Amino acid sequence: KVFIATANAGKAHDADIFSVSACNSFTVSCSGDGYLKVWDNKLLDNENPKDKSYSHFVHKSGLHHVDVLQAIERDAFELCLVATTSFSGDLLFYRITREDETKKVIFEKLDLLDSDMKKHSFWALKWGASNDRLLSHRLVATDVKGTTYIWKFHPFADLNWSPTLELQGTVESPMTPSQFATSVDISERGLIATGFNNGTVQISELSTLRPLYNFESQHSMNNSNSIRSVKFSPQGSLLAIAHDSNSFGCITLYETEFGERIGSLSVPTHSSQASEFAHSSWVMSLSFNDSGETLCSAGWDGKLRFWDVKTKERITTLNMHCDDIEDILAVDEHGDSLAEPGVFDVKFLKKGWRSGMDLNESLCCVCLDRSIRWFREAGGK
Amino acid sequence: SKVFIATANAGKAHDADIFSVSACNSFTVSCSGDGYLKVWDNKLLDNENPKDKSYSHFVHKSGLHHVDVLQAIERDAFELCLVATTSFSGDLLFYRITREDETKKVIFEKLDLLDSDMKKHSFWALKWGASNDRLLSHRLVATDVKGTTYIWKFHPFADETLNWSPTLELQGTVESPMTPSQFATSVDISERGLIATGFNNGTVQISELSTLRPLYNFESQHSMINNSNSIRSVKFSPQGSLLAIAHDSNSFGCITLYETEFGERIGSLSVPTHSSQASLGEFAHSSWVMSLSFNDSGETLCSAGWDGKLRFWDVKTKERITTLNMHCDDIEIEEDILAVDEHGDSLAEPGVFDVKFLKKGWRSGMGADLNESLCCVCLDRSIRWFREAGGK
Amino acid sequence: TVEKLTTASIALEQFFKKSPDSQFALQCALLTLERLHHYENANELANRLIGILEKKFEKTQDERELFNFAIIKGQFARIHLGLGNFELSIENADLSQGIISESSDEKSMKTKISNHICLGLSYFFLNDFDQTLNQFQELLSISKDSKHLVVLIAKVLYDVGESDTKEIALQELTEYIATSGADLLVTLTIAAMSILDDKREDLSIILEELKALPLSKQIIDKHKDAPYLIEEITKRLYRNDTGKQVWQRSAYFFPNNLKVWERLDKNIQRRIASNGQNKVTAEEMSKLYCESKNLRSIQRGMFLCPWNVTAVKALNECF
Repeated sequence: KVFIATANAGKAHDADIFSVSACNSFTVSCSGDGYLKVWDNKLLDNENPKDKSYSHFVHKSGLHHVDVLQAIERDAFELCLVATTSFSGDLLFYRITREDETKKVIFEKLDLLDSDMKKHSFWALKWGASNDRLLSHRLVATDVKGTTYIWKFHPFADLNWSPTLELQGTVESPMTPSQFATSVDISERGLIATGFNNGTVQISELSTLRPLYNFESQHSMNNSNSIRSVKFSPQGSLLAIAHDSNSFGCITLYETEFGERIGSLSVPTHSSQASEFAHSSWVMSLSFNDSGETLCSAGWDGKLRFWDVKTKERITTLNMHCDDIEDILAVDEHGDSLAEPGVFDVKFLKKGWRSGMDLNESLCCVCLDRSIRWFREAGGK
Repeated sequence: SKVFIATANAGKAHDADIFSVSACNSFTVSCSGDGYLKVWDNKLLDNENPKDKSYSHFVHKSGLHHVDVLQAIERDAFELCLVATTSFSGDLLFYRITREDETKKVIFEKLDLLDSDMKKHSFWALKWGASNDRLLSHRLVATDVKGTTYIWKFHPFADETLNWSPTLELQGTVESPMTPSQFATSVDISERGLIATGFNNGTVQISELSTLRPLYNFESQHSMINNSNSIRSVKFSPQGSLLAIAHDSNSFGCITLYETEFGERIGSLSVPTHSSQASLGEFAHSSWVMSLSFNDSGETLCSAGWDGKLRFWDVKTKERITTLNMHCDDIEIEEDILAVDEHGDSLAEPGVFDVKFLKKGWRSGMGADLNESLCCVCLDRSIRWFREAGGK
Repeated sequence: TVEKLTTASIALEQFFKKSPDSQFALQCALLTLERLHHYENANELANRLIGILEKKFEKTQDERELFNFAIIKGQFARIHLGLGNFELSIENADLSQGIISESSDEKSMKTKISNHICLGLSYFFLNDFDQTLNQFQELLSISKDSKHLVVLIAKVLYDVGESDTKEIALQELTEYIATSGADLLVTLTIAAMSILDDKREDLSIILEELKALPLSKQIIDKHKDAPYLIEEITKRLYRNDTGKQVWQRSAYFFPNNLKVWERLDKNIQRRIASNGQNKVTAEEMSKLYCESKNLRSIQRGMFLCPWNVTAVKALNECF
């Protein structure tokens, strides 16, 4: 299973692109210039994604996170909502709908947070698609104080579009004193993972909002061991934690429902020959594919690494400086990862979303140099 | 009897932070940043809201950050009750308190005791010295931002038959030993006639109240970073020659015990606090110690920390007896619970601005063993009262 | 560490009351106090030990005693360097050097280096007798090649200002940065050094170096000096506001570091230091509280620390 580049867009933003997410309709990215940019997925085989890119301003301090929800909930209504947090710590919402006349995207700023709520300083978010869990859509978020927020989103009151956010509840940190909640994730099962800046990760189940159980990383600090990303695999009860070692990025695999650690995703490394890790630099993000058979890690070594879940072995590697196809970790004598760093975030796009030369799953990533790239699995193209 | 149990609450007692609290036989007086002095009746009857028996009175626009009250029975006939306060402006305000003929409501009479030359000073801390045979006349000590301690004698009567006309005679001053002079952050006066003056450089100076003579001065250690250490509160032991000093070691609070005969360090109160993630540190409080108080017996030392914890230590063993965690929702009245502040910050665990021990009998309680009591004011603009579960 | 050293200091302090005049104990007291910057106590104990040593040396005066005394005087010099009275530092240092100079004893060497670091600085501060400071610092350079000492020499020689001296400093710093070449302090001091000289050619290069500081080093930079200099240089050189961007990239990396939210968003900084996520001092806490810019919090701030100008002013100006 190897991946080929389909399209890319150079200098997509005037500042760093921190996060990217996508739905069937389009791939949306956010950045430090405070602009949400939505890029139409269904792109003509020979065309520039920029011509189809629609940009919108949200906040001056810049955005550092985004997740978008798309659902055909009931009747005929195609509901698409982008949610995004800024460096200011405000949580913004934008309904996305294209114009009838020009077919261009229109953003509608939706106010869904009361005064007391909005007064908080949010950091990370994620949507919770409609499923058999409970009927309605779930939104999880974090704040600078380590507290996780769980809302239930209602797009209709009492077919009348009147969106509201019902705060199901909150789940505070395991720690005292609190620590920064860097990452959060919600599973199709109904579990909630919250990862902080010290190595601690707490897993709490949504239906009860109790805290099921939590994991604390052994590496102690002048040596930061921070959680960068947490992700629940859609298949099985698996949980994948991306975290720092000092100057390296590590992926560890735990199992939900028994709380058993199951392993770590490493690749051979030689610098002093002392030696292992997942990337020569930190892992900035993770993302499972639809089948949950392959995990993609976005490393700050300027590389995307695709690992097979069952085998716990690396499937393949992609440079973001090289366009060409043995990825031994290049580590300097001092232990510093020699590699021009590029990557900030990556996402898997389901088969059928980014259409063109449709039978293969697609991929999207955002890097340092303000460039956003798309990729496709090899089914002949 | 070192287990304290809460008795009465008043939430949202003020519109701005309550900095100092004091009390006497008649009442507990609390001042705050809204510049309002608030007299709270100590004598309450079962299940009665303290706010119903609270009397409030304006003082200064800037606000008040220090208050102390003196209640004595001067002549065999006459009762004297006098509140002194310092405002953020630096002004030293005095208020005579008396109660209405039948209504028993509180009445304030602002007394003017200082001369124009004195009023120019920017006072910070103050303490009343009761007539405990130190000399015969009630005294008042105060501190200014320049690092000097002012000592007045308070004569409530005119040349000794008895008519009401108060006068404060300036006995004199005690200048700090250091140069440059440092900010005098707090003060206290002992039963045996000693003044302790605590500066913001970890230095404390012990002087004689009677003779205005400085006896000595000692310093607090770990002076790596200059701006770190400063003294938050100093308090003498009633019983012994002991003196408890509450100072900061940047981001942490420390209580050190000195004995005052020769003025040497005899110990330090600490408990396992938080340092370097998993590691364990030896400080009194994980945050700054804001104020100290000794029980009547002098066996227990209560320390109020910025970590929202009241910790009661045993002075003899120098170990900790017990700890009380303050919460925004301790308050008996729901509508008076202050969960979040103006800026939407959380006050779940509100730091304790101040704490005070109330002598047995001041706080009257129904069907409780007549015993000692406790009072404290906390960052959630809340004032709490506890009683020492014990017997008599 | 500081706490343990403190405890050592108190321990010895109490020990002395029981039996003072124990040379070793006094030496310990000097070392710990020096570590703690408690220089006055060190001065006093140093006087008492110097007396106690001189009295004993007066009788026998075996060379080893003179060596011990030399080391002790060398200590005294550092104490004075701490105190600031550089004249006595010079005197004592020269004396210690006089006794120990040509000794060539394994232990004496450290004490010699010690003397040189005292004299060079002492002169530098003293009368700006830079030629002495130069003839001495240049000597110290030839003595060893260790990072911090190099940074010291570079700092001094550059702070002189003489056209050759600055070149000497920068050259040496660069050569170390070529030797092992990875660490911040060298790069940061070099970046500032280049920063204020305002030489456009060098700035692009050193900024290029700063941007490419490895991830490992960025962690060791708790204070986040690099994103500051990078901003200053970028903003002054490229003449673009984009020089801010870095601070974001930091906040994404170290979302709980105060120094970054200092630049980006004050409320988060204040909120981080609230419940003790980050241990912040009283003054800074006061500053953060006042930075909320409303009465209640300025009162809180001023009360927490009534001896910082900005808070007092902050309270006056709202009336």
